[PDB]
Amino acid sequence: TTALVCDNGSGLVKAGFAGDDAPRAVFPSIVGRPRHQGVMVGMGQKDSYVGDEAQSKRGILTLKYPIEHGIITNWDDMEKIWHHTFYNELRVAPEEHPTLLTEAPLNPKANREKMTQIMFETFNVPAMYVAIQAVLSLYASGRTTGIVLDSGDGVTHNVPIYEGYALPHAIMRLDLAGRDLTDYLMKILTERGYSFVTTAEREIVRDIKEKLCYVALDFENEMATAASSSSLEKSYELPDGQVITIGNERFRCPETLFQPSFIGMESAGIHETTYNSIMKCDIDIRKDLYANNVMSGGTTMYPGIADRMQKEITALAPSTMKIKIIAPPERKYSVWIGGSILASLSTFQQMWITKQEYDEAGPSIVHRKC
Amino acid sequence: NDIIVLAKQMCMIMMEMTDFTRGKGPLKNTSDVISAAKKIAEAGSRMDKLGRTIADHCPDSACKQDLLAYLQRIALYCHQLNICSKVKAEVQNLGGVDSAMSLIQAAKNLMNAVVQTVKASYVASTKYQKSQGMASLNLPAVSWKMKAPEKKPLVK
Amino acid sequence: NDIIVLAKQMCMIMMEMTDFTRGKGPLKNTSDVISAAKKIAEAGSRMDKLGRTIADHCPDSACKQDLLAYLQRIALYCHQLNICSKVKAEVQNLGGVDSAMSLIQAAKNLMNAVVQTVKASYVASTKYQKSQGMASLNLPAVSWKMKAPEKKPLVK
Ligand SMILES: Nc1ncnc2c1ncn2[C@@H]1O[C@H](COP(=O)(O)OP(=O)(O)O)[C@@H](O)[C@H]1O
Ligand SMILES: [Mg+2]
Repeated sequence: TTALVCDNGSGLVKAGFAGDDAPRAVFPSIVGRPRHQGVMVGMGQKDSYVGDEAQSKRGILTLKYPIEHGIITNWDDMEKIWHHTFYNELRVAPEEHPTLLTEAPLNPKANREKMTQIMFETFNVPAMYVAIQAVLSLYASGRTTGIVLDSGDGVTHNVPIYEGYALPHAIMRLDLAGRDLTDYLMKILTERGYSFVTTAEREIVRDIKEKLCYVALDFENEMATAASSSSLEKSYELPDGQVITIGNERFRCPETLFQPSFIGMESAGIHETTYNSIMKCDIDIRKDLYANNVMSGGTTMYPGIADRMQKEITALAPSTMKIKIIAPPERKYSVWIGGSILASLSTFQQMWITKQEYDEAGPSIVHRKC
Repeated sequence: NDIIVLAKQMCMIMMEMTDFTRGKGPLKNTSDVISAAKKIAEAGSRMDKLGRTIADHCPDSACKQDLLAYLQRIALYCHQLNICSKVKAEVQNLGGVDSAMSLIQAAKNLMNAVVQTVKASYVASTKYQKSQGMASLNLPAVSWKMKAPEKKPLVK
Repeated sequence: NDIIVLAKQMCMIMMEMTDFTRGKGPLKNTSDVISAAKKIAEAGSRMDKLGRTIADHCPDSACKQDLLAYLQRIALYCHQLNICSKVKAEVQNLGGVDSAMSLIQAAKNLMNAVVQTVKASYVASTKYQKSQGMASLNLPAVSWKMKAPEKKPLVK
């Protein structure tokens, strides 16, 4: 009788029960398969590991992400991820709880349709729903007006909402997020002689990026400071005890969000994308969109990203405007918190896609109910 | 009038929230704001039943449509405040005026929806007084403390 | 639940083994550790039949694959402990915390495999309860003492 809320990100699964204030399962959205020779009898029967199971044993596994850029690419590994989520992590029976799922905007329709079908036919959920992650972030922030900049492992998206009305023509999606920054950091770590190639070493580099990287308020003076001194250099100890030092890779990696040309993309930075999304909205709502810049997702968790974000948008916007960037401390789970707010809402209970409706109208019911 | 006194005591709470926003009021920091959000949401749910009853005693194609619209807004806002206050409580317990801003914005939204619901309820009760059911509510356009609207300035 | 009580009493044994590792527990030296290894291996074989039955009452392309994986791990760990305990009994009889380390490591491995087998068995029984055969086992997801998972910390 209590709904489930599974936030399937590209990087992490955030799962829990509607009504709660925090997910109960947060594990990597990876499936690992052994890549070496099993030489002991019975030690190689398990052919696949999911979640923290795979990060624990990643030294003998090949780690694969079922989701790239917010689109599910492996539907047998994602199916394993969902089975893990329901049975090993949450330990529920899916056919008694309605499940709320999340999806990025401007995403293929087959993604949503196959999620609907997998739920209703492999997990027999009584009902389900697919919600847009930026609307859920705005739910969690306690607002009904504001432009949400949500950055995850796979996608960065801007959804402007005013008085509960979205402006879908001003939604901007950008396939540049945490995994692209991890790849860029692996690339520019080679300048110091550090070679991380394996998927496990990619997880190591993701850890380095989360612990050491930050966003420079002014990039050029930070490059000058790093060149002049060694005050910005920090060390990091690898899983086998080697120590690496990185000086300007710390703020060069997150700068790819504001200069996507670092990784060869032609698009505009997240500040320019946010401004361009605000200026596709009606002139009468732009003032309230400027003052409510909700940032959610884990790629917005760099130290200094809100200050740089506000500085850049202030440069772009008129000088009489009211630029505020809203970055809650818990914004790494804003999508899940908003999903649990919505799934527990009393007025939402007629908005589930029941299995009767699915049986009438096939998986295509999800484009018209959601 | 139950509706008026409930909305107006919630207005007292929402005043104390703005006074914390100005930095000088009866609330010291975020914890008092979380508690105030919880009680304003509870009083909003009470307001929700009051609106439900006034709507249920009203004809279909009447002012009940606007009233139900505002009641659904009230439901969304009260629920958001309770989860957001619980989230802020957990965040404080683990680790913030910026944090208080989300709760205060939700409270402003709720109070605006409650004012809209109050006037909608008054119109519904006055317009359909001696329709049956409304008499049992006993809301005779006088229990509502409606001032006369003040005149416009002829020259601006 | 037979599975839960068997695994948890083995956990009591494995706690006593770690307590000897810390140097302060109910075991004086290697001989007590050898005896404890023998009984934990015996209880592991009992656990092995319990897993065998739960697997045999399960559909093929189901959670029985993981369960059989963990059961094969259990069988190797129990076998290693029984031969290794016999080896070190002979070594002591002929001639050692360092010696205790191999048995304690095998016991840690066995206990980890048993925890994995416990959760796999629970998933297999819950997921396929009113499939025939599982009802005869009478393991209705309540005999399993599964706590609700605790919430994550929002801020770290
Ligand atoms: N403290 C941090 N600093 C910078 N990046 C982070 C931090 N924590 C997580 N990330 C990045 O955020 C991504 C996960 O964020 P999340 O919002 O969970 O993504 P998704 O919605 O795709 O699951 C990961 O790629 C990780 O690299
Ligand atoms: Mg996300």
